[PDB]
Amino acid sequence: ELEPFQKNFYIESETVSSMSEMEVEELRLSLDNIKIKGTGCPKPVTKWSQLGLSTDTMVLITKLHFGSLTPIQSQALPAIMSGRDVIGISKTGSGKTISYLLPLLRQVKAQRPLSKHETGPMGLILAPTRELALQIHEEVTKFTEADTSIRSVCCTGGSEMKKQITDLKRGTEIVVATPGRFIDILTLNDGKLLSTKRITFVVMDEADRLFDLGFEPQITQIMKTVRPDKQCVLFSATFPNKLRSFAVRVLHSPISITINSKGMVNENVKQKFRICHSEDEKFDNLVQLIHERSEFFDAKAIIFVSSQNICDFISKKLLNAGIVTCAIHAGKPYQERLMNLEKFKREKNSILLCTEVLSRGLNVPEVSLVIIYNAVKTFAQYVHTTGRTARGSRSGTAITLLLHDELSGAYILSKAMRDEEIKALDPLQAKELQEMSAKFESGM
Amino acid sequence: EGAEQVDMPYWLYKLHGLDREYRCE
Amino acid sequence: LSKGENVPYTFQDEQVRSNPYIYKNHSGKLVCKLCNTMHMSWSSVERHLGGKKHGLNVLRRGISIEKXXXXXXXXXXXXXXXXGSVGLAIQVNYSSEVKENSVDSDDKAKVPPLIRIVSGLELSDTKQKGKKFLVIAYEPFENIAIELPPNEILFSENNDMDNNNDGVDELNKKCTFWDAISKLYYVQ
RNA sequence: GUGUAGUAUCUGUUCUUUUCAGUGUAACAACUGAAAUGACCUCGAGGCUC
RNA sequence: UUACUAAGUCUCAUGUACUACAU
Repeated sequence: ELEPFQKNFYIESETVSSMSEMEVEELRLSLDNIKIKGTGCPKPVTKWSQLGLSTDTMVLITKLHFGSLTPIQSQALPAIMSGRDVIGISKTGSGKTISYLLPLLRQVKAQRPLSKHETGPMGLILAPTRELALQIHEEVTKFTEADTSIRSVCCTGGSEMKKQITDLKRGTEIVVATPGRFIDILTLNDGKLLSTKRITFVVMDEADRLFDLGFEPQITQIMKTVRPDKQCVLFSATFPNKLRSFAVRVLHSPISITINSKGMVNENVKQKFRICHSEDEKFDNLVQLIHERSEFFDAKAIIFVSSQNICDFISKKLLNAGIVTCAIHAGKPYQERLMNLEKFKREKNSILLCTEVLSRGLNVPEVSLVIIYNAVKTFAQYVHTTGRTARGSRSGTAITLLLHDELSGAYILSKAMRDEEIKALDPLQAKELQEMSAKFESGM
Repeated sequence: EGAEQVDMPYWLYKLHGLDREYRCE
Repeated sequence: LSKGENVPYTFQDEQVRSNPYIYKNHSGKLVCKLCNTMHMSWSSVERHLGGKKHGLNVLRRGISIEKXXXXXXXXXXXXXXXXGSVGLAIQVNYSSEVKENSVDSDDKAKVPPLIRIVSGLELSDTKQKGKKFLVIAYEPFENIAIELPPNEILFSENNDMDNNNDGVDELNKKCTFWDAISKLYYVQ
């Protein structure tokens, strides 16, 4: 008859809870393309203060972690603090450790102390190597140092067992261990020196490595002696089939968090840009682009603009210059939208001229060329506009006509383009891009 | 005040017979 | 796995080797001359090299590779008393710029007189003994002594607050004063 | 030039509950049982310590 | 001038032989 306990310690800050869904999508794209799976994921935070940690802890952390929250921290901290099981896929050095330590500290702190007959622990962190266990435990101590109500003992192989037994004699709220040693300690002396009965929180870090180094049997047996309503988080740089299979076995309604696994834009889309200095030059490029394309002759294009007034203007402009377009926007009667869409889907080598906001929902097949005439200002809009050309192997090209003053636009391009896409273009255009993006970035 | 800065044979040693400290009188 | 290196046989009478250790004996097997261990494949050889065994033999092989004018001044003894017991105080006077005018070459000139407690167990004559002397010495002038029958007088207990400039000893810093401007040495 | 079951032998790797008592052993090893918690002193060692 | 002795157990891999059994 299990003892009930609290796992959700998260109070969403007002500023975060005010965020809309579109805002949250955008924040995830900007944070190195965070991808989530699972139901009910809390919104990412962007500041240590949105987590409701005491001043002590705040001072301590800062001290402990210098600079901005990492993408993994932004998303994993509120999900774990909320008591959810979590799969966190991110590289070593992404700061993942505090992502689980803070919530673990909080959870263990809240539980009643160990009785005079209870060994502990309440929290268990498993690592595949002695070197990682020691590193994790060093972190832990930087927190248990201030607070004498909480101990951690590090239990690994390649190290005296008797030494660690002397520790565990005194009871311990937290254990950091390699799987073999832990199992060895559990079974030792009728399992009377270490109990699993009070473990409510298990973390497995570098989880892919645990299978690599043959620990499936040990970690599987450990999870079998742990209450199944425990909170469990699995952190790993990769997600091999073995881990995927293990998570299904040990987790409930997990939230998976993957940082920039793949590109925000399909890698088969060829992203390009041209930096211009007047609307006129932008228009000169747009025309050169439309003619040039013909020498490579389905093959259709879509010019995206930012407003209905711009769409009308550019439509007339392009007309006066011998180029006929199928123009579309929400200020036009639906009947003529349909006429233009059908004309576009009908006529060979047609050109659609469309507002960026209608891009996600356009009912047309993928195209060979997207010309973004007004650099978009969000990551979400960039994905929807460029995605109009995405088509696995048959993906075409998306090109942005950017103006010298469009700093945020350059920030988006610098974050969504592949490095090798920026290399193949003129090194001065490239250099301006990076300068534009840096200026925007320090602008905040 | 005034602290200014500037600018392995594990089973082998048991087997050897050191499970029980021996003594020469 | 051999990386294209040629390991000559042991009997070929030794081109520099990467490791001048792993050889091939008269037979085809590979051996470590130091370790005297046979290895079937080059992979086993690399396990041997990456193993602690070979390393220990390497360290063992490295260990194998390494293998006075004498002028009596004037003292002024006087029975003192403070609180809570009785102590002695001596006032020794020195020359009045009479002879020290010929020697001023900063040769220990900055060194003040020094006192030490000597047991009479050792004397130039060695006749009688059994008491202590509070000897006081200065470079040019002659040594001076004062008999101390009482086993202990004025032997205080942490007078100052433990500051560590030993000078010569606890005795000198603890209870001596050297008026160098007037040339008067006080001791108590 | 194959497959089923199974065996032996290298080498790599590593040191399993600090102690006590019994079995066991040539002595080990190994096996069998239990378990301190707290305080202090000098340079892991030490206590007619409580 | 260095007065002559080291591997063992476990674990998880590699090296190499082998024994019944079937095409």
